[PDB]
Amino acid sequence: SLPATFDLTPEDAQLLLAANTHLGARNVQVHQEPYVFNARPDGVHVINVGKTWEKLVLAARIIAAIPNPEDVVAISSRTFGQRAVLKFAAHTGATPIAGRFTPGSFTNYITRSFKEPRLVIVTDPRSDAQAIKEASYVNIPVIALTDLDSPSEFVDVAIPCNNRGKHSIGLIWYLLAREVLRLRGALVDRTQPWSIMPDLYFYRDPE
Amino acid sequence: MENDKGQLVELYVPRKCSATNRIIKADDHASVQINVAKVDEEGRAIPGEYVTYALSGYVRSRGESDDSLNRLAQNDGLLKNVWSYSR
Amino acid sequence: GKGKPRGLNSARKLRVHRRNNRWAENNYKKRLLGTAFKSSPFGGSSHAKGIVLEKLGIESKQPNSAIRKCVRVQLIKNGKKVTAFVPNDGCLNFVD
Amino acid sequence: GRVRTKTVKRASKALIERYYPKLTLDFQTNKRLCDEIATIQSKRLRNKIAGYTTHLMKRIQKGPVRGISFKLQEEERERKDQYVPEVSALDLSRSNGVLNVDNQTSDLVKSLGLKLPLSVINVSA
Amino acid sequence: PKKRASNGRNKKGRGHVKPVRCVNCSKSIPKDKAIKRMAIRNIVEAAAVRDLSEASVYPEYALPKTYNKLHYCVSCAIHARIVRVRSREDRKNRAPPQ
Amino acid sequence: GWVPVTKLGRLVKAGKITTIEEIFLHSLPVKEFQIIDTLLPGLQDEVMNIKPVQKQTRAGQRTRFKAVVVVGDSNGHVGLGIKTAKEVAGAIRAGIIIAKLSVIPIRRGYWGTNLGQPHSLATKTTGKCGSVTVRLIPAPRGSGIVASPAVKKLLQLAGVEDVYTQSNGKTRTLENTLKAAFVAIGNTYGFLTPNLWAEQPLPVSPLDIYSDEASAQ
Amino acid sequence: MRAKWRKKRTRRLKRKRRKVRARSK
Amino acid sequence: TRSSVLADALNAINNAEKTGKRQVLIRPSSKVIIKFLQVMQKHGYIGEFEYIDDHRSGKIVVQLNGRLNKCGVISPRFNVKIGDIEKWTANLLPARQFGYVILTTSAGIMDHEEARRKHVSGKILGFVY
RNA sequence: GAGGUAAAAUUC
RNA sequence: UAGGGGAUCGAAGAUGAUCAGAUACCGUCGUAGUCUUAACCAUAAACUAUGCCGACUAGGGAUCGGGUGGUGUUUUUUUAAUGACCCACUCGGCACCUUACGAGAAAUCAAAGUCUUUGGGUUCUGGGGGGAGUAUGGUCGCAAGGCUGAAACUUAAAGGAAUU
Ligand SMILES: [Mg+2]
Ligand SMILES: [Mg+2]
Ligand SMILES: [Mg+2]
Ligand SMILES: [Mg+2]
Ligand SMILES: [Mg+2]
Ligand SMILES: [Mg+2]
Ligand SMILES: [Mg+2]
Ligand SMILES: [Mg+2]
Ligand SMILES: [Mg+2]
Ligand SMILES: [Mg+2]
Ligand SMILES: [Mg+2]
Ligand SMILES: [Mg+2]
Ligand SMILES: [Mg+2]
Ligand SMILES: [Mg+2]
Ligand SMILES: [Mg+2]
Ligand SMILES: [Mg+2]
Ligand SMILES: [Mg+2]
Ligand SMILES: [Mg+2]
Ligand SMILES: [Mg+2]
Ligand SMILES: [Mg+2]
Ligand SMILES: [Mg+2]
Ligand SMILES: [Mg+2]
Ligand SMILES: [Mg+2]
Ligand SMILES: [Mg+2]
Ligand SMILES: [Mg+2]
Ligand SMILES: [Mg+2]
Ligand SMILES: [Mg+2]
Ligand SMILES: [Mg+2]
Ligand SMILES: [Mg+2]
Ligand SMILES: [Mg+2]
Ligand SMILES: [Mg+2]
Ligand SMILES: [Mg+2]
Ligand SMILES: [Zn+2]
Repeated sequence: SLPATFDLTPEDAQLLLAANTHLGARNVQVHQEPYVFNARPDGVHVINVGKTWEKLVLAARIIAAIPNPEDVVAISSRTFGQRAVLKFAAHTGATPIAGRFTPGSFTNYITRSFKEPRLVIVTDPRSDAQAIKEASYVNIPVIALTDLDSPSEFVDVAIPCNNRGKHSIGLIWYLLAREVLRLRGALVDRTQPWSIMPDLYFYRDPE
Repeated sequence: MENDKGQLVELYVPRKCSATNRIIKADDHASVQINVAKVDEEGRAIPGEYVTYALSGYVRSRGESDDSLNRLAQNDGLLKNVWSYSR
Repeated sequence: GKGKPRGLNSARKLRVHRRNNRWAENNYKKRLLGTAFKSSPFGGSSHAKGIVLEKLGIESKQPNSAIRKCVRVQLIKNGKKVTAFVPNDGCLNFVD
Repeated sequence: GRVRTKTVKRASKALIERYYPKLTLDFQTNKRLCDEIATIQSKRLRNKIAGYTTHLMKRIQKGPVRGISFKLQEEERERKDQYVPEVSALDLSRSNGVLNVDNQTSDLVKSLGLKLPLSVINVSA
Repeated sequence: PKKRASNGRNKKGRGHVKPVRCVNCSKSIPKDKAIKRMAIRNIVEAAAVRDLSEASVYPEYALPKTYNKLHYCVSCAIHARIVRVRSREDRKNRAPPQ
Repeated sequence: GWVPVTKLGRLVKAGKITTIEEIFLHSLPVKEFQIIDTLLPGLQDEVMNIKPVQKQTRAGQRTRFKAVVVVGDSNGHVGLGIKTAKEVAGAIRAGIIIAKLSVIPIRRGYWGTNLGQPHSLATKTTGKCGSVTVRLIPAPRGSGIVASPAVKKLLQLAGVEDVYTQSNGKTRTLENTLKAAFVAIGNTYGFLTPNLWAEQPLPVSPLDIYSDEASAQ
Repeated sequence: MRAKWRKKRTRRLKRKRRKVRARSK
Repeated sequence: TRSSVLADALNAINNAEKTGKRQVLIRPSSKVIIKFLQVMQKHGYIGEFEYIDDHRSGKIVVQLNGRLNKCGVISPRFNVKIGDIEKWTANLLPARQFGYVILTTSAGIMDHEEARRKHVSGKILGFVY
């Protein structure tokens, strides 16, 4: 149902190949993900760029057409993705939970950090395993940036990414935040690129 | 479930899972319903015209909600050869 | 097949291995060998008749401490000496 | 020998997070100011609060204090967090403009049909 | 009840392998049941290496090491502080403590 | 009077959700007991067993009281709540509360004729909590609830007129026996029955079209 | 008591009993 | 070794209904199962199935619609009287208005609701509901 | 990557 | 049981201490035995306390044995061929790790799963705890013993898992 526009542009394919997003996982490999295609030697695999972009526009399509814009809570306990979820609230409503998940947030309506979202976006299913577990009690769809070795239980439509390098996670958040601004039209044009630089969505060392 | 004349008795026909064709019951708290927007050219997502995909709690506990959504969304017409029927 | 045979021509094994397992009950054991007939001095009866030999002062078992005022009864049809109880509040004076 | 209780650390957290002006790292200006701006019942617990705020004001100018935001790291870190570095972006190729594309990655480019600059470097086993 | 998996040793489908004798109390025990400690040591102590370098007539000399493999039974590896009783969830940790 | 904090709880006071069976469609969790009180005041409380539970301590012997409360009117609505507390009267106050959050619908049908007024269950269901297995078997008209007197009152408060039951295991306890029949009545909807093979096109949740009032404000 | 030394108690009970039985035949 | 092929071919189907597999692969399926799979295909419990043909036994891939609770087997093949079908349709069928205890008559593998109309009986194989 | 260690102590 | 061996260890036993007593633990000495040939006996916590055959259900990393593919590595005399090793895959193994859709009273279990929505083929054993693995009878053995195996009577608890 997407006629001609929403395909992979060559101006965005240089961003994915240079940020090492196409690098897969180690010798460990989950059978549930049919994303292995022309595995490079020394044990690694190659994530399909043409499949990553198309599984990313369905993730931004669920974020759209929601009446409250603030019920999309991004979860991040990984140190490489703490900066890319606070600026996810600067453009959508999208209240984040960074650092500690403080469990008892989806249930336990007594506490002061009780959030009742509609769509939970997860950086990594291993470290944010409490967000996936508590979402199975209160009926929340879960989107996760699953690696090829990440567990894929209790998660919906996922974007195959790498989480081993500094630049592989943050550019995916740049693509998710851009497509939820092209939808719900603030920038009416899709041919011209988005206004500001993609270096803003990358974690900075304290040194 | 009806009777001799009129009277559609015993209401609440429950929801069925779109993947495994199983009944999603009341206390199944792992059930997930997906709302997918109908978009067109030049923005305009038009909130209100949804594509409702309902998934049960068994598919998520098995760990196949990522793969069952690939079958149920490509046959509607909004994907391409990413998901292969041959395996 | 849960241990038991399920053959269509195997009703003989299912009727012998029951008879090899009926000897584990109590009710099936007391009926065939005549335990009510040989031992347990009532010969398959409900009541009987006897002669008092002497009176007993049988002390009750723990934790209770009482004397149950029993008697010794010798039967007529067998001749066995069987202890007996008086289920009232002082009918031992009513018997001799 | 002596460890402060929680109620000393509770009130000292309430003082630093909102009274970072009008207070310095000197004890004598931290002691006589709590007589009016706070309602402390006794002198002994009052000096223990001001004795612990003075201990924490010493370690603010030395380094960042974790878990305490005193209405000035809310402003100075947000103007720092938008770093926006210049055209040396490490994604947009300006130094060695052709992309370092391996052999199996080069087959992925021709599979999707787009035309990109590719520099083939064979990796060893 | 069955608190373990192999329940005494490292025998997986053999029945019987080899009996060995303990070094502390001369107890007969199977070889995979007795725990092992490759107690490698220097032949001299850390305090006797200073006086041996002054008494040596050699310019350079490689220090020998006394290697020995000695086994323990279960009863004389707990009285001696070698192994300790652990919690129920930490029994499964088979990594050597560093 | 009462201030809701759950997103579903603000659609209850406003009146956008009218029937409980609209909440049962989308498997919506119920975390506050005022939700199904303003939509169905016809529930009736009933206590089943109050037994003392004890914990051995250093100085003396600590004891509490467990209360088993089964609520629910007719027309296929029950609720089972088991709560322990330090008193007898305090345990039955919070035993009603858990039973209000655990409301599950019961599908009843016919024995062998679609004549009218459904009285018995549709299919044979069996729940298992602990060792107790309760096999609910559909009965003809006027047959009565053939069950234990603790299981009978849970089925008299269920809208089921006639049912046949079979048990197995240590059914002398009432902790695992009443919970085994509570799984069994919930398994009536979890069974693929024919003449339900038609596909309804998955209607929109009430949290999507009534999200203007169902917010923080 | 221990089920082995009750077994050997009945074991020497057998040898003592059948010896008295064998000298009366 | 193998004793009942029809019993070993339904266990692959029932495990597929529980795990959610939309297809099975059974072997060494005979034509008794072929006349049995057409009973469920007529009533709608399974979709289409394709008997592949090697020379040995053949394999079947049953595309299932997910509308099947359990299709079982009754071993061995008991003899069934007309006055004894009420005993089998009450023990192992959940309700009276549906459920199909199939039983092999001289006309073929056939459910009990058609055996009442044809007034024949025979040996039992299993049950479909 | 090595770093200490065995007296006797029965019953209500 | 009958020969050969009989270095150590060492049921019996003798002594030295400990101890109220110590026929023990500990110390020392030392037969039978441990070894072997030719026969017997044939029980073990002979335990994975889990019959065997067949099918299906779930992911992951190792390893053994065989085999097939490498733009492979190394040994090299002139390139080889093997062998070793690496990568990928597949059978037959001993297993293990994470999980629970399932099972169980629970501990736990890829099997103890596919079991009240209780039928794949098939063999053996058990029916409250004692008295009894006893009595008697039969049979086997040189003997010690093995196998088969009750009753009278007595009791209402015995027992399993887990929590404090
Ligand atoms: Mg016996
Ligand atoms: Mg009995
Ligand atoms: Mg007589
Ligand atoms: Mg007479
Ligand atoms: Mg007498
Ligand atoms: Mg123990
Ligand atoms: Mg052995
Ligand atoms: Mg009691
Ligand atoms: Mg007590
Ligand atoms: Mg009762
Ligand atoms: Mg005794
Ligand atoms: Mg004589
Ligand atoms: Mg000797
Ligand atoms: Mg001695
Ligand atoms: Mg002495
Ligand atoms: Mg002696
Ligand atoms: Mg001695
Ligand atoms: Mg034996
Ligand atoms: Mg063992
Ligand atoms: Mg045994
Ligand atoms: Mg496996
Ligand atoms: Mg399972
Ligand atoms: Mg369970
Ligand atoms: Mg008995
Ligand atoms: Mg025996
Ligand atoms: Mg005998
Ligand atoms: Mg004899
Ligand atoms: Mg002899
Ligand atoms: Mg004998
Ligand atoms: Mg008895
Ligand atoms: Mg008593
Ligand atoms: Mg304890
Ligand atoms: Zn030892």
